[PDB]
Amino acid sequence: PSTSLSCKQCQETEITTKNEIFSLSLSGPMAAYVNPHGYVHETLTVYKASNLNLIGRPSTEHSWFPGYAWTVAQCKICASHIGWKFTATKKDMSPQKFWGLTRSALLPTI
Amino acid sequence: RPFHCNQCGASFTQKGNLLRHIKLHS
Ligand SMILES: O=C1CC[C@H](N2Cc3cc(-c4cc(CN5CCCC5)c5ccn(C6COC6)c5n4)ccc3C2=O)C(=O)N1
Ligand SMILES: [Zn+2]
Ligand SMILES: [Zn+2]
Repeated sequence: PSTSLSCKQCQETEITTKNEIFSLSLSGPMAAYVNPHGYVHETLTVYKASNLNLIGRPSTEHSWFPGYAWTVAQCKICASHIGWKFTATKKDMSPQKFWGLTRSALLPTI
Repeated sequence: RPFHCNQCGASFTQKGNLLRHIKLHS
C-alpha cells in the first residue's frame, strides 16, 4: 500500500512517487538505455525526486535525451547510485529538469 | 576529474572516491 519508489539498497528513503512519472521519450516512461561502455539502464523519467545528492558537474556526453545534460545522482543515506538529474541545455526545452532513475536501484521493481 | 565510473559516468579526482563508489555498485 504505497505510491513511492525507495532506495532498494537502504530502503530508508523515498526517492519519488508513481505520480511523478511521465514519458519524456515516446519510448514510454521507462525504456532501456545503453551507456558508452555497454551497461544497459532501464531508466524511468520522473518530474521530481528527493533525498538524492549529486556527484560531478553536469555533462551532455552520450546524453540519452538530447538537449539535456546528466549529473549522477545517489541516495543521501547509503550513497548508492540511483540515476541522473537531467537539466536542459537550451531555454526552449520543457521541462527544464527531470530525473532518470535506474530501475535496478529502486523498490518496488517497476 | 580523471577517474570515471563506467557504470554511471561519475567522475572523481581521488582514486579512493572511485573505489568507494565502485563498491556501492555491488
Ligand atoms: O543520459 C545519460 C546518462 C549518463 C550515461 N553515461 C555517460 C557515461 C560516461 C562515462 C565516461 C565518460 C568519460 C569522459 N569522456 C570521455 C572523453 C571525453 C569525456 C570517460 C573517459 C573514460 N571512460 C571510461 C571509464 O574509464 C574508461 C569514460 N566514461 C561512463 C559512464 C557513463 C554513463 O552511464 C549516458 O550514457 N547517458
Ligand atoms: Zn539508500
Ligand atoms: Zn558509477
